Amino acid sequence: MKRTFQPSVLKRNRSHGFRARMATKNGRQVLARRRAKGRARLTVSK
Amino acid sequence: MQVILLDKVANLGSLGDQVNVKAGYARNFLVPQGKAVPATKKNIEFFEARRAELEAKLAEVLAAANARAEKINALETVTIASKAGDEGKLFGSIGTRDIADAVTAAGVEVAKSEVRLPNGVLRTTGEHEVSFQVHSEVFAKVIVNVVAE
Amino acid sequence: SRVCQVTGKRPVTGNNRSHALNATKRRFLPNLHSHRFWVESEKRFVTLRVSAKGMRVIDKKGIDTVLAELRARGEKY
Amino acid sequence: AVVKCKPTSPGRRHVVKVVNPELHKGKPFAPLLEKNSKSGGRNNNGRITTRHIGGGHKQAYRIVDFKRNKDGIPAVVERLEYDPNRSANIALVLYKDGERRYILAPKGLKAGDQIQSGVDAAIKPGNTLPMRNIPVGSTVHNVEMKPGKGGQLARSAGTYVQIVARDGAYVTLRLRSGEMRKVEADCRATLGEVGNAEHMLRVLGKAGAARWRGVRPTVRGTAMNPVDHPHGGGEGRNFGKHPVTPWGVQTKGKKTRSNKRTDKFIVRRRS
RNA sequence: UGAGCGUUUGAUGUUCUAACGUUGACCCGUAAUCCGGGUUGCGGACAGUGUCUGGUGGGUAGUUUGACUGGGGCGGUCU
RNA sequence: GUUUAUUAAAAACACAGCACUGUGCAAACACGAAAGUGGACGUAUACGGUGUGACGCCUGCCCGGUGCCGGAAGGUUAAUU
RNA sequence: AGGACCGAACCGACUAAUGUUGAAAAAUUAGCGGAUGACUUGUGGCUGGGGGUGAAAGGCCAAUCAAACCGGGAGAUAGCU
Ligand SMILES: [K+]
Ligand SMILES: [K+]
Ligand SMILES: [K+]
Ligand SMILES: [K+]
Ligand SMILES: [K+]
Ligand SMILES: [K+]
Ligand SMILES: [Mg+2]
Ligand SMILES: [Mg+2]
Ligand SMILES: [Mg+2]
Ligand SMILES: [Mg+2]
Ligand SMILES: [Mg+2]
Ligand SMILES: [Mg+2]
Ligand SMILES: [Mg+2]
Ligand SMILES: [Mg+2]
Ligand SMILES: [Mg+2]
Ligand SMILES: [Mg+2]
Ligand SMILES: [Mg+2]
Ligand SMILES: [Mg+2]
Ligand SMILES: [Mg+2]
Ligand SMILES: [Mg+2]
Ligand SMILES: [Mg+2]
Ligand SMILES: [Mg+2]
Ligand SMILES: [Mg+2]
Ligand SMILES: [Mg+2]
Ligand SMILES: [Mg+2]
Ligand SMILES: [Mg+2]
Ligand SMILES: [Mg+2]
Ligand SMILES: [Mg+2]
Ligand SMILES: [Mg+2]
Ligand SMILES: [Mg+2]
Ligand SMILES: [Mg+2]
Ligand SMILES: [Mg+2]
Ligand SMILES: [Mg+2]
Ligand SMILES: [Mg+2]
Repeated sequence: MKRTFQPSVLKRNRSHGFRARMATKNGRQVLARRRAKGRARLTVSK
Repeated sequence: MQVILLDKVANLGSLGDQVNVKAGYARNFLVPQGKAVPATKKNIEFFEARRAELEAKLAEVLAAANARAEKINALETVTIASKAGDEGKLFGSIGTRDIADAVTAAGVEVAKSEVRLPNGVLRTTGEHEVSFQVHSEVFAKVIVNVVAE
Repeated sequence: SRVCQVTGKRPVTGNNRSHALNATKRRFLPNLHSHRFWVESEKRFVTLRVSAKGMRVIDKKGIDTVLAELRARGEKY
Repeated sequence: AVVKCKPTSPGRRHVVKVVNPELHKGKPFAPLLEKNSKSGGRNNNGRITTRHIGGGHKQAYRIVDFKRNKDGIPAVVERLEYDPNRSANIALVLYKDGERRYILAPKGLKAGDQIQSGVDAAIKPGNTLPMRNIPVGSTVHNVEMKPGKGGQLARSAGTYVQIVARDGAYVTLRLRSGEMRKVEADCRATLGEVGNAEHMLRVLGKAGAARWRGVRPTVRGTAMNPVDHPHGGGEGRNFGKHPVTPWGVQTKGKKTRSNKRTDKFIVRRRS
């Protein structure tokens, strides 16, 4: 059947991408937590 | 609160009076016009510095109001035309603006706030009496005729 | 915001205490009103959002000294 | 005009349509048209703030002259037109200087008729005059509430107010609600009653007609659970509560007006 | 129209404008159905808001709703 | 027509129709500390809430209780003083 | 003309059998309902958790819903095992 993950790259970047993270204070804290953890991939952006 | 009257204000006092007044009356009327000053000691001495010559400006303002009132009573008759139908019932009205513009057209200028129309806003044609005041103590009358357009 | 422009009164926080002493969080807001003040010096009306206490100190100190205090604090109007 | 459809299908059995053959079958006047999009009953927070609104046919907005402020210039009614934004029909009129406008169409107005606005226009239907110049007892519509603000009262199809008194600067109006309200005499009104008075007599006939009109279904609160509505719950059909809105205010008689600022203008409330 | 002592404080009812309101009209910033300023009309010390206060208030929240018992409930009992 | 995605599709929900009630427009009402927005660029032949549920014939008696509406002369009654 | 009839695509899911460490964490096969509409579908967008949305089943809200998920208070507390 229709499973839950229906991929669209444009929706992925508009939902979880880098500029969507920088557009808010909470996404900037998300980026700060991932940088402090030392994530090799900060966002879903390629 | 305590204020000093710079002019005769109705039933409060003359030029210079240590008068106790309501705070809204001081804040919204008496101080934003040239009628009263708050009674701090600097303002009391600042008033008392020129209180002897403060009567001269009030006297020349009263004399100018008397001269304007004589002018108005020398004029005594103003004519305005408006669109009226059968009989005299004006379709519109001849109001303050129209009356003030009519006296500026007829003679020397008068302002918008000087007219004291007792009956209404002149909805009917004919002969009407329009009162004028330039000071609180002076009063003048104008015969006003409204005719068809 | 709900800030008096003269005294700087802000909404503060306290407790609504019941008869059984149950405390719930509440705010104490200032008695704020927008008001036009006539300045005799510059022939103008300045609109200030003032508390009633701020209007009392405006009547006590004059509008010029108060406006100088706002200008020193950098408060615009 | 009032036409009962023959029962060739169960959704068509009860349909009562109104037909107006004088309405313009062609396209509306394009310079007076404007896009208006649907809201779904949703505000700028995206929340449903008015239930049972959504879908329906997309509609263009017709800019209707509610002010009627072109004084002293006569207009001839070019055509009568359907307006999907309102229960009334509109009239495309053409003035003498050549500008076209849309007005609300009164009952006694047809194409080729002449209308005028202003303080010196004749007392015939379609003419808009300040209510100082309208005689007392007349039947008017498109009534201004403030002078110059344009028509607010009696704009729905078949509606009218009565100028029942004139005293000083205010006239007294009997509205379609049955209440008497003071409106100042410089306010303008259009003589006659609004047309299309058979609009009440239409029967939609089926659920689909209301869905075309953009009304979503209303669920009774007694059919819900107690978490969704105060009326919810019960094994079988149970009520046992005083009837309320979904937010708990009584909905069977409890008055909700609280204005105090406009209370001086109501001389008598409705009955 | 009441109270002390013409005066001063109220209670009401009108009238006014000057606070305040305007989701009236017009002008300007300005290419702008936001906003602000100005002019003008309407309303007007009312409405509205702050603090205090009486009512209302499962709309919402935190909770309580005993034990014994030839299982529990119901009944009975509790010194 | 709709519904318990994944044990229930129905007599349940909805429905056109009906009735009650609210609402004069800065409407009631709703989201929102607020600004505002939806209602609606609609104006009582309109909009919301409630119940009933095409249509046909109909819908009787009770206002004691609980609610709602109106009255306010008395009794009682808060801050204030 | 029609929320009109029969019937494919398309949408759905009434019955039965199989499958139940499945081919599949809900399907297959044989029949079944709607099939110009209150239809269906693509691509975008909006509504956020005592909140949304709900033709109302406490349905759905990422295989999780009488209060999602993730992190934190946190080694909550546990007269219990
Ligand atoms: K129920
Ligand atoms: K409660
Ligand atoms: K079925
Ligand atoms: K009873
Ligand atoms: K009763
Ligand atoms: K929750
Ligand atoms: Mg509804
Ligand atoms: Mg229509
Ligand atoms: Mg209904
Ligand atoms: Mg229903
Ligand atoms: Mg149920
Ligand atoms: Mg409940
Ligand atoms: Mg039962
Ligand atoms: Mg019972
Ligand atoms: Mg509870
Ligand atoms: Mg606890
Ligand atoms: Mg026990
Ligand atoms: Mg069916
Ligand atoms: Mg199921
Ligand atoms: Mg099933
Ligand atoms: Mg609005
Ligand atoms: Mg039923
Ligand atoms: Mg009965
Ligand atoms: Mg009562
Ligand atoms: Mg069909
Ligand atoms: Mg078929
Ligand atoms: Mg497909
Ligand atoms: Mg099959
Ligand atoms: Mg069939
Ligand atoms: Mg249940
Ligand atoms: Mg799920
Ligand atoms: Mg919980
Ligand atoms: Mg802890
Ligand atoms: Mg533990």
